[PDB]
Amino acid sequence: MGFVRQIQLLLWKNWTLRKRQKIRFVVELVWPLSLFLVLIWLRNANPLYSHHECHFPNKAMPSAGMLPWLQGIFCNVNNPCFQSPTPGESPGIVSNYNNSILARVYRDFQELLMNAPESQHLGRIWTELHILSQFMDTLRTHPERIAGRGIRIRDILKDEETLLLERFIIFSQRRGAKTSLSQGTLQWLYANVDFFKLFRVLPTLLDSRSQGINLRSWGGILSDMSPRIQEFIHRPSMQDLLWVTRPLMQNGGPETFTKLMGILSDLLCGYPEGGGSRVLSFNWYEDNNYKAFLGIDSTRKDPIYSYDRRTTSFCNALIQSLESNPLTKIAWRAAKPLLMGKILYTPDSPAARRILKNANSTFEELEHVRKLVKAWEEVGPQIWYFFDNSTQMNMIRDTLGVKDFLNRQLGEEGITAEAILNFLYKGPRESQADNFDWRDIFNITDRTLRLVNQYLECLVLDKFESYNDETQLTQRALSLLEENMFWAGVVFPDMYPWTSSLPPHVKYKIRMDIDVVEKTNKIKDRYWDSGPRADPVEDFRYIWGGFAYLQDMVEQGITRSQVQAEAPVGIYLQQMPYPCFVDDSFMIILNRCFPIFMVLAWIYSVSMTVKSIVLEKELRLKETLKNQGVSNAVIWCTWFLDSFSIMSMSIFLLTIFIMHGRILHYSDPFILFLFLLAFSTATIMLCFLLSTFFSKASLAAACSGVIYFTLYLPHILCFAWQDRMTAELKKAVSLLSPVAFGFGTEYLVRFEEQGLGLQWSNIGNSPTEGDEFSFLLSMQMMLLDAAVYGLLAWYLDQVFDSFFEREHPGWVPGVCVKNLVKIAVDRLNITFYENQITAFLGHNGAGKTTTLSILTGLLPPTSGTVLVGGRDIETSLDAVRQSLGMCPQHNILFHHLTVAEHMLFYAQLKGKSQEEAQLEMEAMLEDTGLHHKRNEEAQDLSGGMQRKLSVAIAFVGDAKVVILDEPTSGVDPYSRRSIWDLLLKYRSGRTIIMSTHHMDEADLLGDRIAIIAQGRLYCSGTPLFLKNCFGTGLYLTLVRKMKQVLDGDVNELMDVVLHHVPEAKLVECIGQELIFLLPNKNFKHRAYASLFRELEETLADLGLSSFGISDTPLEEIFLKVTEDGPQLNTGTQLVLQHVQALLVKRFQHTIRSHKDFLAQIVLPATFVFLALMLSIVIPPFGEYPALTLHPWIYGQQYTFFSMDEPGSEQFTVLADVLLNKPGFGNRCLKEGWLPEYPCGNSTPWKTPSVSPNITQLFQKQKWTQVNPSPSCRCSTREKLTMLPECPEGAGGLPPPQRTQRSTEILQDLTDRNISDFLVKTYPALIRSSLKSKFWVNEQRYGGISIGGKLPVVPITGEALVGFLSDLGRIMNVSGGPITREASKEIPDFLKHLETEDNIKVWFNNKGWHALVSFLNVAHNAILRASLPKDRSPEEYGITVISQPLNLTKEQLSEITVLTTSVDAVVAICVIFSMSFVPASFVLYLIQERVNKSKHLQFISGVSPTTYWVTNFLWDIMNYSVSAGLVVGIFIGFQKKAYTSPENLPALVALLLLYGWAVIPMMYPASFLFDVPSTAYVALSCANLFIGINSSAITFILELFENNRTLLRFNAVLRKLLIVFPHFCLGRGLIDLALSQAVTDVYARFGEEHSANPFHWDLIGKNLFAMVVEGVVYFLLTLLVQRHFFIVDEDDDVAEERQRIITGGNKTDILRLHELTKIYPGTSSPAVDRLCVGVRPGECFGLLGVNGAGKTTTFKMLTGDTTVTSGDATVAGKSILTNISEVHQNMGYCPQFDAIDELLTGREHLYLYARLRGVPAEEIEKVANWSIKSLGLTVYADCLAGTYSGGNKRKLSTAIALIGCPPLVLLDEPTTGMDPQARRMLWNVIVSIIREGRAVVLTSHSMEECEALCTRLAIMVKGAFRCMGTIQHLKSKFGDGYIVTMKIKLPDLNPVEQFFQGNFPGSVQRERHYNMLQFQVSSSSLARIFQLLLSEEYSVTQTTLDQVFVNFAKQQ
Ligand SMILES: *[C@@H]1O[C@H](CO)[C@@H](O)[C@H](O)[C@H]1NC(C)=O
Ligand SMILES: *[C@@H]1O[C@H](CO)[C@@H](O)[C@H](O)[C@H]1NC(C)=O
Repeated sequence: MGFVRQIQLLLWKNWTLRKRQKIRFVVELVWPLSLFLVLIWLRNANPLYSHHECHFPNKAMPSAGMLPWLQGIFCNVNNPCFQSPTPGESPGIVSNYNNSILARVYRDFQELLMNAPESQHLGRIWTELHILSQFMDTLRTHPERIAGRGIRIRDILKDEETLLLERFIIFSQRRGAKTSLSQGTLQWLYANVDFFKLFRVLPTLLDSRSQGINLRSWGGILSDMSPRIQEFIHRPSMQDLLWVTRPLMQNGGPETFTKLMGILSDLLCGYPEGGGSRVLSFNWYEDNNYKAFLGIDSTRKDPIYSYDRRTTSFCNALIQSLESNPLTKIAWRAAKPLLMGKILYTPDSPAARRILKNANSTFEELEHVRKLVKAWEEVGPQIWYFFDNSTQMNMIRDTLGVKDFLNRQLGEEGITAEAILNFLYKGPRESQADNFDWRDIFNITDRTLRLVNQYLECLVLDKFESYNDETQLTQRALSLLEENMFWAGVVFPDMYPWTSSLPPHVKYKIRMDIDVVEKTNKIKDRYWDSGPRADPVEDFRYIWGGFAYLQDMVEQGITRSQVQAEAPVGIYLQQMPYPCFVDDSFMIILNRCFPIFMVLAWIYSVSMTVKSIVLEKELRLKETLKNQGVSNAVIWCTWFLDSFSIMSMSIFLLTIFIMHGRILHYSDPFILFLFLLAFSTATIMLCFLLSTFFSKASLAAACSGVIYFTLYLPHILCFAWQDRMTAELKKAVSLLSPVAFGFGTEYLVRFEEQGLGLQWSNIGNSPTEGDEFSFLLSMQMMLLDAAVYGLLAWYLDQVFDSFFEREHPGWVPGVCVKNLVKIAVDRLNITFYENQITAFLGHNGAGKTTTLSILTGLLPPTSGTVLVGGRDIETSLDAVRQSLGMCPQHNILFHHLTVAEHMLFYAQLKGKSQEEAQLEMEAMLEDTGLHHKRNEEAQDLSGGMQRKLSVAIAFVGDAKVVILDEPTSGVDPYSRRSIWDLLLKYRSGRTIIMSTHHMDEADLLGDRIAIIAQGRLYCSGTPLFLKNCFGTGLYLTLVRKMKQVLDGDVNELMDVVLHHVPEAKLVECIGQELIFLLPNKNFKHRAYASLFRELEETLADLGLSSFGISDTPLEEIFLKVTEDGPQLNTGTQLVLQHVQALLVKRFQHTIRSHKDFLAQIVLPATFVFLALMLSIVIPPFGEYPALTLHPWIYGQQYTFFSMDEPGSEQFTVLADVLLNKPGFGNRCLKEGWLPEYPCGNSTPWKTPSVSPNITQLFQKQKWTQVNPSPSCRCSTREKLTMLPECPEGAGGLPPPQRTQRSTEILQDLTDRNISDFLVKTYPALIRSSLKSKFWVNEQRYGGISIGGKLPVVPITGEALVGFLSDLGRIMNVSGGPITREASKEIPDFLKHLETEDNIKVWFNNKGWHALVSFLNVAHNAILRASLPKDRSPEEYGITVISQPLNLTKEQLSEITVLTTSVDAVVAICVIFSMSFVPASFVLYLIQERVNKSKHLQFISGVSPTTYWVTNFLWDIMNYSVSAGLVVGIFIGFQKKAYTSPENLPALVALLLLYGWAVIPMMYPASFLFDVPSTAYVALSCANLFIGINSSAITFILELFENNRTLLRFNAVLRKLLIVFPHFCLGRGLIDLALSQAVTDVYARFGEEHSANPFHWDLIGKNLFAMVVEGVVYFLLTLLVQRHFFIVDEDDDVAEERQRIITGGNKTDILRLHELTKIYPGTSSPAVDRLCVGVRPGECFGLLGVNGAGKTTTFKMLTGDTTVTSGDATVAGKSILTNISEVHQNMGYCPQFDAIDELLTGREHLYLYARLRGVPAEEIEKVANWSIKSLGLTVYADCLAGTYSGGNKRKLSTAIALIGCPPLVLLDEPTTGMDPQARRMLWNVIVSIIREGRAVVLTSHSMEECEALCTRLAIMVKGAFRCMGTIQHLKSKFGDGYIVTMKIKLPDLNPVEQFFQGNFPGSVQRERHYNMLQFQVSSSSLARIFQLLLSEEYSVTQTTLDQVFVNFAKQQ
């Protein structure tokens, strides 16, 4: 035998079959690639974002002064990222602003001019210049000497002597004023007293009032200070200042608002490397925008514009020109509520007033500036006056500057001084001379300072308004907020309007709207992003929204109201640094789309494999191969390798595209191949399992892809609960292989993120930190699911005188049976011989099927043995199957396999090599007469030659024994002979056994016969022996002609046979016939011989046409051995009878069917229920929670601290109330604070332990201060990692730790670099905190750093007004009323600009509320660090709450969109669920359109209108029940908008009209589908493609308020899609929810809205469109159905001329003139002209040559198809105009069975009785009679459809015979009836004809058509070739008189010679041993010339089927 040869063979056939398909083959290799191209377009549409490190500057809170606060607002607007650590994140520094040119200028100034060891002596000059021009230069009132007065006084006095003088005066002074040394002394009675003082030209002795003199103590320093000043101007700092300020003054310089900001930035900020980078965000889905990516613009409407009361005419023009200008319009929107907003402080009481008094320092300090600027309006004119008309300016430097000694002093002056210009630019008034450098420096300062003055008064700086309850606050809040003038509103909940003293725990709320606050639902991003979260606009709403500034101000006030410390500390916020990173947005969609695409790419290749496996099992092609000797395992193992080699060829291309398409960049392309392979191997063994469920191929092909897809959906639910999925639930759910695929895909993507592939090294491990489910478990569980599926499918497949005769010794008995019994076969003993055909009879299986089974070898015997060549089968079960051939009743052929391939396959399977197999095939193709069309497909053969091939296969190889049962069943009489030729040819050397039931076939061929009576041989022998063993006489037939009234005179007919009358005579006389019956017995050759002889010449005299003399039928010899006009309803009553017959017909079918009760009821309810249940997992959003802000709302976490600046006081207690008992924050109060977060117990400081490798690394190696512990590898060029690699080189050693009794873990970072420790240990934290990528917590959120100081301004307060007042007094100003108050606050104004001793807090922006949670901790420790030393600071605290401000009807205009978008999906679920019932109603119509049941209804007369009307009527009422169940489920869920006393009518009407309008829509789909399953799965997809893409597009398309073409599309689709009801139901179920939302936001605040449905605005036009299209479609289905609905032979002449020219019907029933049926056109009509006529009492035959075209005659006669101008009439009317009047006078028995397989036998009769007549009380008796006539009473109540094989045919012949029609059409009314059953039908069909009712018959056999027909007509390609009776036609178109005789040691020499009398014939036909067949002539002379023989004899007439072969022979 073989085991590896069968496999080669089966592989060959399967490979050859999977080549003639060529459209499954192409799809199975192209569809996956067309599915993975989109996944490459998505790779290229989602690029990659990387960035370097980020170090961020810090932000000062108001408590850190005002100058740092405002400078930090302006400098850090964009929050820059700096790549290199900022100067403010150092241990002792906080400032962060060197390198501003305005600080370097100051440093240079203070360095070289000030602190001048050289001079430092301008103090002397100032003291002298002030002591003179304050005391002496005035002299206005004080008294003096002779030479003393205010302005001009002389000295001359005290002279008693009377008075060259001009010469003396000129010598005294040289052009000198009152404001020389010796010349007059040597020229000298005047030198006695008149020279009282020698005070000569020496310049310093005049002011000797009290004490003082100094002359050249001015120039010695005035020439000192020059070169240093010049050098200072030559420093680079002043160079840069002057350079930068060159624009910004020249001509429209500041216009670009990037030059201006650039100048200001380089001047005030100092930031390096360009400024910074501005990291971005890219999320939009944590914020629910849905219009950030969609392109819509998202702005609130700009607020109301109203002129205000008491602001200004400038502060109303600006607010408008700056707001309605669509270029700024947004910055202003954000900045306005801060600088003109307003703050509201509900609990108006003394204590809150004190808090808000102390919380007000910032605005006070900020109006101290407006006063100082208003003072210029007063001091301006005074400076003007002093510099224009003064006694000290133009009277000391313009009226002077001596000018002669002054000129001499100027001669030694500097280079560029210009005393002339120093006089022109020092008092020129009435000049208008011009530069001018004098007044263009003063009018400019006015123009630029009064402008600032009139800008600064727009700011509102009094903004605390009180109230008394929260409701009034909220009312004023929305009133202001619609104007854009609202800051927060503060609420002190636990105090009363009479409270006076503060409790030692104060809490408050900040209530702001939601656009400037973080949402209080979420506290994290749901999906982790790998980015710093440092975007200035979306990620910092607690800063530009002003929440943090107000929080700081109020906490400072609360502290200051109960501590009285008078030593402040400010707060700086610092953001923690972040490492390098890459952000890939593909890895989000890869992780979700890879498994979907992979599962969806095999969805077709799975179904087309279950299809093949089940189909070849449905054609019984598997039990054939199992009988032939093939084990089941080989079958499966070949199926596996068939399916495997196409998966394995598509995988090879998937790998290439995935790798080289850059979907995966670096991942070892061999492991991915070997990973997809396991999925394919599990999939195939799933197909093996799925096949063992189904029994019909078409159903499996549809239900299998659906199961494959459904099995994957658990991964959706396992992609949410990633948290509570342990290791075991991964090891257990992963038995479903498609989820084990996704569980490995996630590790694939997680590895690809890290910069690593899989690389054969990490697949066994996991990056998920000890989750013990590696990547290998996925592979190793798919390769286990395969084994489980295979080994479950295998088992589940398994579970499902004498009578015998003398036998010549010259015969070799090949097969011999020796008493085999089984329990059936009682003492059976027969021998089948060598070359001989044996016809093995027996009724059905009483001894035939059982015995043939053993002879074949299937089953063993019970008692006896069998020999095949002398060797029992039970002993040689295998090698005996070498000779046994066999063929079963059905065909054994493979579709798509050519004929020669069949011969080769079945030759080689028996055991042969290709050589001999090919040789034998070539011999067989020549012996079989199929050498032509040898390479044709096994289908598409004629159908008789399919049987010819199926019986030629049983002979293949060397078959010594052939068993074949009914080889010729069901082929036309011309193909039976073609088959018989084969058997008569291969008969030569092998035995053949031939079970059959055709009785003539057992005789025309067959050499022995055996009859199995009741389990035993009851006869045997040759046919002649059997005829003689029973021996009844001859059958003389006599046929009379006509001249109607033909003939019929038995008087002269019986008289002729009365002379030799034997025994029984006339046995029949049917119309124009005269059958007889006579014995043979006692030879009497002369007697008989003389009869025929004499009759021959005396024939034409009597009137007969001819005569025959047949023997005894073989069927009659086997038959006796086995076990032997009511009136009709019509009219409206008839129609009211039809409409009640059909309803009962459908009702009785639905009760008994349960596969209806599924798709009619169960599925709708379950699917809508699931939709609803997954619709309410979302609650009806309230307003917003409170969310007390404290740092434990995050999980376990690490905090830190850092005592910078130690030893100092107030910091060693601030560092202790923060670590020790009171702890961080506020959780541990002695009393309360949220008894949900408990307090525990602390542990001592404990440094962790370190690997020795590290400790060796640090002390041995030499590090630095700028380069501590080693760096981290960043993304290079092709190894882009998500986060850097970071070796065992973190910040350094682990620092001390602890566990605060809060349960946090703080670590002490004192004396260490923090921005090195934090950037390098972050990845090692979030690698252990990742592993899910949802709701990660990061374990580190903040820490404090106590210390930092910025150097404050050095000059004190009063020391500045002391100087300013003196400067004023020296120049006559004296200020006024405003100035004397602007100088009041100047000593307190300078202590509030900076703080000098202040802390900083570090925050991690990846947790949303973590800024204001640690700001509170800081402000909470500052309180406890300063309260008096006997109050136990464990009790004090402050807590902040948030609570946003109620939404405003436009905020909700988007929560509505986000809320109704789930109801827009429940609507699609409802449509998809309800579109199952109408698709179930259509499968029934398809089932009746095929199998011709509908046509059968129509023939009886059901007038298609009433058929369709009754179907629609039943379908509506059947659908109403499911609709009512859906209404019940909505009422149960009690939802609003659908089940409310005004939404029930809308919902119910909307549900009912849907079915009403959609049922008639899908009726036309019943005319173009012929397989129910394909129709179901092609309607369930249209009712989805039209359900989604019509209900959703309008919804999505309404959210575009612009483009003016999107609305153009929307408003016209909403009118163009109203043609079909899926739209009319989607736009109804969505609108009934939108209206509810809109009428439910109103009821939130007062507004009333009571809109109703049924109003044509929402659901009126829908309910109209449904009613109209529920009728137009129905009329369409009433029309799509209305479109559907020479010479001749010498015996055809009589029928030609009977009714054409004579006209002779006058009583006939089927006048049927020349009818012709021409197709559109091929050559000629299939039916040509034909004339026939049927009399009342005879059965027409109408045989017809097969294929020539006969069925078309019945099609025309039954109205099935259309005639081409014929003429056919029935008894009273015609066939062309009154067809409904001729379809009640005829039955019709279809060739194929047309019965509903769910009712029963009896109610088919009930139905068809009702469909025609039979009033109500007679149906009972009519149906009773019909059941017993045909013999059905045993089975008459057992669901036709279980009826075996002939009860169906009996039923069809019963219902065709109901009532009493005068015409009956029978089409092959006996097909699978055993030979006893046929008689019980033929008797009936003769009983009718005896009554005068005609019958037209048709059959493939020539037996029945000979048994009960009275005339025939053979049809050939034309019309006719004969008419007349049987006997009349045998002779007129045949020959015959076969003669047989046994030669009584026999020899056959003398017989041939003695046939000397009979030469014209004698073809001899046979001779085995002594039997002699012969065809003599037809003169019946043999009967007289046989009485001198030489034993037995016989002379029969040729059979009727010999005539048919003769007619069909020529064609
Ligand atoms: C501005 O200053 C100039 C001095 O250059 C003076 O003449 C003039 O009156 C001032 N006012 C105006 C409006 O120019
Ligand atoms: C801290 O409290 C007590 C101290 O008496 C200690 O025994 C206990 O184990 C610690 N933890 C808790 C939760 O009490």
